[PDB]
Formats: sequence, structure tokens, C-alpha cells
Amino acid sequence: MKLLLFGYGNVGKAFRKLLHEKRSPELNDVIIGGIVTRRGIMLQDKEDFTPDLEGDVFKAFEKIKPDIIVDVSSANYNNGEPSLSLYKEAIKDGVNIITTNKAPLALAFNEIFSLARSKGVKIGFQGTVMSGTPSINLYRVLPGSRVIKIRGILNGTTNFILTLMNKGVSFEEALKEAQRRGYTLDINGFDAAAKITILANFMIGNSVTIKDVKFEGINRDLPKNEKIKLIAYADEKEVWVKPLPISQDDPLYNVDGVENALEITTDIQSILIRGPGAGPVNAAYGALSDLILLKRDCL
Amino acid sequence: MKLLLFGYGNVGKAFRKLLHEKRSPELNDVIIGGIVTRRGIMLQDKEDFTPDLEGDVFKAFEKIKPDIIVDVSSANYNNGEPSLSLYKEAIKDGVNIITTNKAPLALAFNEIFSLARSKGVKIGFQGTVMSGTPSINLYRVLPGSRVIKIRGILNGTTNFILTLMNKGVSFEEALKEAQRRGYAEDPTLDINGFDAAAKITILANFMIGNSVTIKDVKFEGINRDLPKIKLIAYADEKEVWVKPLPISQDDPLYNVDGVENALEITTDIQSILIRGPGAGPVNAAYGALSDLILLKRDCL
Repeated sequence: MKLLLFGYGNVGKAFRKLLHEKRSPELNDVIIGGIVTRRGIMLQDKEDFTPDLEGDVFKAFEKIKPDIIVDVSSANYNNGEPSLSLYKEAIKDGVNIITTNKAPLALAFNEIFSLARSKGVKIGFQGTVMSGTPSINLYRVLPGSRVIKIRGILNGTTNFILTLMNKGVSFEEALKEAQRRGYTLDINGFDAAAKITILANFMIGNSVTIKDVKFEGINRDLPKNEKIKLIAYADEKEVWVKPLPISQDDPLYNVDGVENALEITTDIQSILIRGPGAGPVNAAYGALSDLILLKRDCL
Repeated sequence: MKLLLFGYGNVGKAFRKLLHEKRSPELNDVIIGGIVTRRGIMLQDKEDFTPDLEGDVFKAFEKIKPDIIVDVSSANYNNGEPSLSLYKEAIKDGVNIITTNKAPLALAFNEIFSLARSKGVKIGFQGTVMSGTPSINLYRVLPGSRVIKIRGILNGTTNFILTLMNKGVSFEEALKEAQRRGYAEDPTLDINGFDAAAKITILANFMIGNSVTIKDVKFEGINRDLPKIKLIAYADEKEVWVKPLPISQDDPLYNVDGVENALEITTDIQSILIRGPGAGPVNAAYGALSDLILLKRDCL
């Protein structure tokens, strides 16, 4: 089974490493046939990217004819391209998709998944929400139950800053430190909004796009002497993201640092899952998990 | 596909109800060919149980020839019978098994699963641990990562009592309240840690892999000599135990209160925790229904 890996920053490199650690006999037959970035097309599997050809993901797709596309490229929220048209072409050609790239899903969920459903093509997208902590994939093992609402912390950067602020640290100092660690556009709540959009689509069955979500982020001026979290919320009627003061009896109170959490409420039960929501290995692991599930015929 | 439903107490009745709610198209062709209880064998799927024949689960099995056995019968921790023999006979007949009955798995996991793997038979057992809250099935979507250790709160009754004790209630008063809400009866058997030990045994077997039986678990319960304390069930490659321990405010198990259950799974890559409600007939039946759907998807 031949993969085309689209994107190769830290997540793409971590994925490649996971793949070479031979973690499941389900992946024995899996190779990376090509890697494409801004800088061109490498038609080999190497730790370091050196282009072999000039050209874009469409040229690479035609040349390689992969069985699976793994998209770990940067989210383009303006219009989702080129990943959006890439997924459509992959689906048309019977090529399964594994992705950590939120934009196409947050902009065009119903169109993409309807098209995939019709063609029997599979999409793994665990990596788009809460990295390697089952979220999408948790819902896969909650069959025959209707999700009524979801509430969570879905962004590592802002959780990390809000956690430090609660320890007496300044916004500015906290922001600095988040960046130093590998975490305007970073704190305005948008990332969480895209994530709740995807969850709302998948779990609630509410066909919404990032345009339907009321969100706002964090800043220097938030209330002092209160533990604040950036809460993402969706039910059958509304989808929003906003910073709220949280009380000690709230399950989300001690979800700190880059930890993320999702409270899923169904007809049968309310559950909560929590785990890291940032870190390239974690993101790469969400994609690896999808790849193994795909090989098991379980997406 | 034809099910044989072994047990028709609250879990079985809930299961039959969930099946009839048209919850997934995967269950379109699934019918219950028969229900068996202590009162005999009903060869029909009706809400109200009325036996058509006298006889035990083995007679029903031979008569119906089910594709799947769904075991929601009461756990017999003395020796796991008759469920243990039933599973072996089913496995050897190529009949898949969905179970909420902990006993055979707590006593003879490696024997049962080795046999199933040798025969290519599938076993759904999500319902045995944290009922409807993915636990077993959570691990099914955490592939390619070795589980190093697991820790959890696996028993609602003791957690409820300890939750009250942390808020300043005496052990005696907390137990009374537990008894008032029917969580404990002699409450001796409800608070001795055995239920948690059974569950952690199953989880250790499945997630960590080393053959362990309930006999290998060092477990103790709660009592009036405890001073935020939680009854922690723990397993790694070396050991499996249950004991009351103090938990820090930063610990993800800290607010797992009331009758809630939770499980923390630690791998090389990461630690994750899931929390849910822990016990109830509908919840347990939903664990079995989830297993059935995954079986129909061919994902067990």
C-alpha cells in the first residue's frame, strides 16, 4: 500500500518516524512513495526533505498513484485549497484519505463525506481534533447512540496560557513561553472553532461550517483571580467557543497545560475523555491510528 | 444473524429493548432466536419472558444454533460456570460471543481468548468493564502503542462512599447513604474491592497482555479507618492491585466522584483518561450493543 504524504513539517516527520518503528503488523506492506511540500516533490522516503521534482500535490498524485493520501499540510481556512479539491479527486479515484488538516472539513464537511459515502472511500480524520486522544475515533466506538451535546477544551496553546495565567503569570509571559515550546491568529479562538465545527458535523449530524460558529479568544484583560478555560460547545441548536470562568466542581477545572478534553453526552450516558491536544508526535499518532484502523477495515 | 440471549434480568431486558429501537442499520438482519433464563427457554423474541421449553443454556444452544451468544447472565465467581463451558463450546462451533458477565474472563481470560484466536472467533466484552463507557473498546482505537500501565476507579459504590468522606461525612454515615440509595446491601461484599479487582484483571489481560486471574490480584476495600481518597485499581507488566490511596488535585481521577468510573491508559506516546457513569442495566446492555455493532462491522 503506497502513501503520498502531503506536508512535511514536524507532524509529517513524526508520522514518518512512527511508520518506521513498525508498530503494527497491519502496516507491514505500507510505504511512503512520495512526499510533497511547498518546495516540491520528493519521490522517496527520507528523513530530510530534498525535492526531486518541481510541482504541486496534483502532479505528485498523478505521478505516484498512491492508495492513500496522508494530509498533514497547513490548514488554509480561506478556501481549503488545494486539500479540498485534492480530497474530491482522491475520492473520485477511490483513494482513501487520512488527514490532520482541518480546513477542508471545517468548510465543506457534508460535501466531502457525502461524496466519500457514495464512493465507499474512507476518511480518517482523528488527527484533526485532540491529536492522538480518541475523539473522532471515540465516536466510532459509540455506535447506535445519538449525541445531544459536546463541550470541551480543544486548543493546547490557549489552555497552556490560561493555565499559566492562573498561576500568577502574565498573558505576555505565558504567550512567550507557549511559543518557546512549539505552540494574533494563535489565540483568537479560531482553532477551537474549527474543531468544534468538525465534531458538531460528525457527532451531532448538524451540517455547519466555521461561518456558523460564534467564537472569541483570550487576551491580557481577562478576569483575574478566576481559573478561565476556552470552552467549545455544540448541541442541536448552537455551536460556540468562548472563555469562561470554571469552578472546582467542573470536570474541566483541572484540564491544564496542553491537555485537552471532550465531554460527550448521549441518550445513554455522559462521558469525558482527556489527553494531550498538542505535540507533533501526538498529532502524527492520531494519523497513524487512522492508518491502522483503515488497514483493519474499521473506518 | 441469530442471537441466543443468555439471561433476561435487567441487563437482558435493556438489551432486547435497545435492539428493537433500530439504533443502527448494522443490526437490520439481527434477530434473537431465543432467550434462556433459570425458568427455561423462550424460542421467540418477546418483551415478556414465557418459557416454551424446560432446560438449560446448552439445550437452547443446541436447539437454536445461534450465530452469536449474548451472555448477560449473573457472574458466578466461584468457577465461571456455566458461562465458561458455554464459551468454549461456542468457540469450538465458530459462534461469536458478546458478554457482560465478568466471571469467566476474570478467571480464565487467557484460556478463553487463546482458544478464540486459534479458531478465528470474535469476543465482545466491553460490557464487563465500565459498562457502556468505552474501555475495552477504547483500547481498540489506540492501536500501535504498547500499554505500560493502567489505573482507574472501577467501582461505583466505594467511589460514592469515598466521595462523601472527602466532603466531611463519616464512613458510617456515608455507608448508610450508600445503603439508602441501594448501592450496598452486610455491605461487606460491596465494599471489599472485589468488583474493582475483577475488572482490572480483565483490563490487564487485554491491554497489558500478561495472563492474570482474579487470584493474582492483591486487593483491599474501604472501611472506617480511612482518614481525598480513591479506591485505585492498577495494573502494569509486573503487578495488578486494588487499594485506597490519596489523590492530588492535579490528578485526572480527582473529580471522578459519585458512582462514576474512570480509566487512565498510559503508553509510550501518551496518557489518556476516560470517565463515565459506571453501572446500570441500560449502560451494560449498551456495552453489549456496541460490541454487537462492532462485530457486524467486522471490527472485533
